[PDB]
Amino acid sequence: EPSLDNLAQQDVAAPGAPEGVTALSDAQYNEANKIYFERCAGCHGVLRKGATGKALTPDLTRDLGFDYLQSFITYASPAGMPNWGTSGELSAEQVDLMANYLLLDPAAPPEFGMKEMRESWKVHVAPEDRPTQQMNDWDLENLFSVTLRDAGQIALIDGSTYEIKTVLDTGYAVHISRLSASGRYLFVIGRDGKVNMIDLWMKEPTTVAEIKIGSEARSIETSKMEGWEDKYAIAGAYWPPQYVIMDGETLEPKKIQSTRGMTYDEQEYHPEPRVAAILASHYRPEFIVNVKETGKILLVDYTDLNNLKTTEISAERFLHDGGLDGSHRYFITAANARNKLVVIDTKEGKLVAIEDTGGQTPHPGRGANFVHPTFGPVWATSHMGDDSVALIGTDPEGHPDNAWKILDSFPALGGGSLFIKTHPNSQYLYVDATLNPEAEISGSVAVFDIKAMTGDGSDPEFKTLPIAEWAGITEGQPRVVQGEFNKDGTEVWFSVWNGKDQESALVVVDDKTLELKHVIKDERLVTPTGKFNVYNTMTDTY
Amino acid sequence: DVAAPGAPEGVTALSDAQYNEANKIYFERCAGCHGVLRKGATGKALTPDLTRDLGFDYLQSFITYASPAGMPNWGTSGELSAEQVDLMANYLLLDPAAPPEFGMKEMRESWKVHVAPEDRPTQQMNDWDLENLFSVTLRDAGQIALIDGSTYEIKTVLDTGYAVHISRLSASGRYLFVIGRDGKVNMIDLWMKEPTTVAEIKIGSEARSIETSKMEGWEDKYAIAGAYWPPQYVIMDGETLEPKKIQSTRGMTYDEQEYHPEPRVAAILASHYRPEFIVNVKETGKILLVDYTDLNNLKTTEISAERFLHDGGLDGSHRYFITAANARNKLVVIDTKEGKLVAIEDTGGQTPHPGRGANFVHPTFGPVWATSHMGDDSVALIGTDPEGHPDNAWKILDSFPALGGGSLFIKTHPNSQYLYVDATLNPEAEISGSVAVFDIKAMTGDGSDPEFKTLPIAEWAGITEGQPRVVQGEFNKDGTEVWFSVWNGKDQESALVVVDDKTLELKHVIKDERLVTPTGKFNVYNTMTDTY
Ligand code: DHE
Ligand code: DHE
Ligand code: HEM
Ligand code: HEM
Repeated sequence: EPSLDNLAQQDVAAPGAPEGVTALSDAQYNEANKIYFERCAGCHGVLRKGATGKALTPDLTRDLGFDYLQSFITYASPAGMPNWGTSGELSAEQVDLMANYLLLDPAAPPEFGMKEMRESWKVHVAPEDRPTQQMNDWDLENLFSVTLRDAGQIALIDGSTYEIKTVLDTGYAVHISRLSASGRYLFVIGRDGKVNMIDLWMKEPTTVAEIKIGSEARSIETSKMEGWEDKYAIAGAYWPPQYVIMDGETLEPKKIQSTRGMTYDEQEYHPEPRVAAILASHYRPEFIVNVKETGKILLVDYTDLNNLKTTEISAERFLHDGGLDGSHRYFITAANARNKLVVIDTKEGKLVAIEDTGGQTPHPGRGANFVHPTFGPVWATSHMGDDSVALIGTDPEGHPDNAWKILDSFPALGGGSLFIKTHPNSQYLYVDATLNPEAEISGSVAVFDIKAMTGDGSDPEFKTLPIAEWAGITEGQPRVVQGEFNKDGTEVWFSVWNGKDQESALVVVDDKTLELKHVIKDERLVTPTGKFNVYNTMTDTY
Repeated sequence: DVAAPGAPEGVTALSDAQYNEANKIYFERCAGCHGVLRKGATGKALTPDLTRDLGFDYLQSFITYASPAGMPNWGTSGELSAEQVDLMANYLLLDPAAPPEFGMKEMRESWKVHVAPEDRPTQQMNDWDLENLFSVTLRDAGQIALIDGSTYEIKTVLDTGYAVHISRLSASGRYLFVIGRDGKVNMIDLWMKEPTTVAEIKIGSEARSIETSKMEGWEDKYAIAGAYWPPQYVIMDGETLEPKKIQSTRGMTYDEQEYHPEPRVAAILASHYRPEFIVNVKETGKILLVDYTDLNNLKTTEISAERFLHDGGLDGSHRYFITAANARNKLVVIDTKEGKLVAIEDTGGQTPHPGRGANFVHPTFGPVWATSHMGDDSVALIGTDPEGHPDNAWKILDSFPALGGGSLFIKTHPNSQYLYVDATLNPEAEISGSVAVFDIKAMTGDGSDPEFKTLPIAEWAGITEGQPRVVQGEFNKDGTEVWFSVWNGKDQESALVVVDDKTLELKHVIKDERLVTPTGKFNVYNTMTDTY
């Protein structure tokens, strides 16, 4: 569940206390408010309307009373509520503050529309003043854009020499980097809703435009339909619940759409549907937008923004991440809280199937496409809740009997996995275990030989790569996360994510031998997490 | 009951009891003009940031005394006692109460199928001329009267939702749908020996519109209803009224692209070119073309138009939707075949209110669609023929006066040479009780104001008690006779007046003790075919 710390840093005036409630001073309220958005709003919602956790609105809390709230916040619950008090995570004083805060009127966060976006919109280098051709001698397609999380920066690293070409400041922790279809523009989205556009053709690449699109955001994508290269970029926010279509060269906000609506199943109004993953169709000039809480997938046609055509597909609640199959026609996405994979046909714009993975909390990232020796084309995902890896058939025409069925499920290193990865030129399938409590596991990666798979019910064995050990890092609990290949698919990189004041690293593995190749360590390499190779990102190769 | 909000510095707090008391008075009485979220609509915005600056006494006065601009005298009229006034004045200084939602669970609890489809007639069992029947709203009585179009006899009086706003017919002409302003929907089977409500459902708190599927091949398939609150539309099964799909209209205004928490659904029409419903969303200025061929993979086209969309109608060919963005004095034109905005024109008048409008062939201009105005006495014509009259297409070709301001409906029929215009809301009794009639064939469009004949409808009905207001002309199946309602108070005398279209003379006056506050009238044939 998300931490909405940028919303937390918002200062609000303390509301008055109604009948039977004690009032908090502006200082007490604000202290409690920051805690709420940083630690509770992810599960309970910004508006306290509920998401993973129950609703905590005044009408409900005032009936429960101070003592009930105080105890629950203190001791937690087995159902999922954390023991803030007994764990020592929150002081006795803060627990009381939270209990009081919950009895008061919810702080209504501000909206953020066109006026607000335009005020934050800054074009540093006008399109006219930009290069007409690449002015640096870098191999752009083999460049890696790495998130230096806590430092609010990104590093551009050379894919063949491993030289850190440049470290750029964005102002706040970014979540991901995405590339325009031409590979010229790099877009980074900050957790604070800040979008930075970087021109990779300049002698010294730098931000040529920036804009804010909300208070909390995690996703962005570029137009990838042939004929629409560099035309648009779209960003989605957690708060306010909306997505925004922007000009692909200036970041000028063109269209803002609210995601507030009815849940697909119960058809009950939901005031806070967060935008999760956003992908771009290769079959139609459309963006694919996941709306989490309502369980809807939107196919947004960008050929006409005034007479806007959209297809709202009823899927499954708690949609998060996902990716396209090998042919780029089908979108496969995880409804994580419900252990389901939803398959969408982007050519026809319809729901194809919804399958239970048999695992707990699938989290594929964009997933991994490969041709299984016996099953044919499949897409794979690992899970956060357990050690299982599941395969789903993705070839309706060639292997009709295997299409959209979970063909196999087998264990990898352990629970806490976040990313699975492969490349068309590789015969290996890499699976991490980032969130595993055991250091030996979270610092390692499991590797399966695809060519050795038989799908005869037996569990395929895997090799364990001690990534953290190879990096020479033992201080703190380094967590290895996300494999990402170079342009050729001959080398795969992993982040050895350590604390802000600890030593981190990036480990390059030779895909053909599964041996350590190179370790990147540098003082500026603070909390490296997501890494994105320009070529693989712009072409959706995974 | 809602949770009472805390009071800021200077603002007095209200007990949970007090607040809930003031909240109910507001939602029942004031919400309609000021908006359920106090954002304002047909009244000023009463949000905290504005009210607090005004102060207690300022609010307290406006509540008790009122004003000429539209605010009623709640205190002096005795509608609200002294205490209630002070309660409301303080309530307005507090944060707005979150109104109740009404989703699937709520609709299904109100859904009742009285006669299942399999238990209904397989053919017409009564001997009525269904196509010539008129469904008349008996406003304050919460009933509708079904009246014979040729004999003028009340065939039956049915109990429905309170103050039905409109009647709409399924494309086959079999099912009659009515929607009360309370969100209550009644479905009536006209094939039964004695037609009656076969299914009912409630779709919200406040509603005004309903329509049936009219694309060839989709007859009787679906019905759609729109609400003012909550801001949403619902697609229902056309035979059982089962709620199938609910869509919220909350979203960004088309122009400033700011979030609006209360965009009311106004007029809803059905496309004849694609299997879609045409939905006007007032406050955001958007027109939605909702494709009903697949409710799970829902395709919609959201057209940015102009704010304050209200009513409108299709042109003669049924391809173009012309609607009034009333508060901005504009007519928005949509091409339902291509699914896009074609034009936006100012009428030159104040507050266009066409109803579904009037289509006719102007002697010089060719095909046109007309609208009268609530704010002034003008009638404006817009060309509707891009193919045969390209130079006249989507341009206001002429504007001339009728009886006076306060007009609500303009009407004609393909077999008539006359254009009827009412003046329902005119303050002068002589005017509100009459109708202006223009001879289409005598129009030259040379800039001179066409002369009209005045029909003393109320006088013909023999009603002088109260100030009866004549409203909405509606033709019979053949377009040989036109009906008007002589709308008087609930305890006053009302009537329906039938005029012979060819001679412009009184044909018949319908009076009956059961005919209470008659307003909307809808001929079955003309409504199911969109003939206007
Ligand atoms: C919506 C969303 C996407 C899809 C983006 C897209 O389609 O463009 C995404 C992708 C991602 C991807 C994309 C990978 C890819 O290959 O596409 C990465 C690397 C990533 C690293 C992390 N994410 Fe992510 N992430 C969230 C949201 C999301 N993450 C959360 O809400 C969550 C669970 C909690 C939070 O407060 O943000 C969360 C925490 C994390 C981390 O802690 C990670 C491991 C480290 C970090 O930098 O914060 N997220
Ligand atoms: C949204 C809307 C429609 C379009 C329906 C559709 O497309 O299916 C409509 C149509 C209509 C039509 C449709 C006529 C037609 O020929 O299509 C009629 C007769 C009608 C009788 C009235 N309407 Fe109406 N009406 C409103 C709303 C609407 N009216 C209001 O908001 C308003 C201004 C205030 C209110 O309190 O409702 C209002 C007052 C009135 C009246 O006072 C009328 C004259 C009497 C009554 O019965 O309440 N409205
Ligand atoms: C942040 C410090 C935080 C607060 C505050 C909070 C409060 C809270 C209360 C008062 C309850 C009781 C509600 C009821 O009606 O019984 C409750 C319940 C649940 N919570 Fe919570 N909660 C805080 C944080 C979090 C976080 C970070 C999560 C998600 C990982 C979460 C989840 C839940 C869940 C689940 C419940 C449901 C009921 C149960 O039996 O657990 N909360 N929370
Ligand atoms: C419901 C019981 C009710 C209350 C309460 C109320 C209050 C109110 C105030 C305090 C104003 C002043 C606003 C300002 O900014 O100065 C005001 C103004 C208008 N109202 Fe109202 N109002 C209530 C009910 C109604 C109803 C039912 C209507 C619709 C007939 C209505 C309309 C208006 C209008 C119009 C105004 C605008 C200012 C003017 O001079 O009229 N109100 N109201």
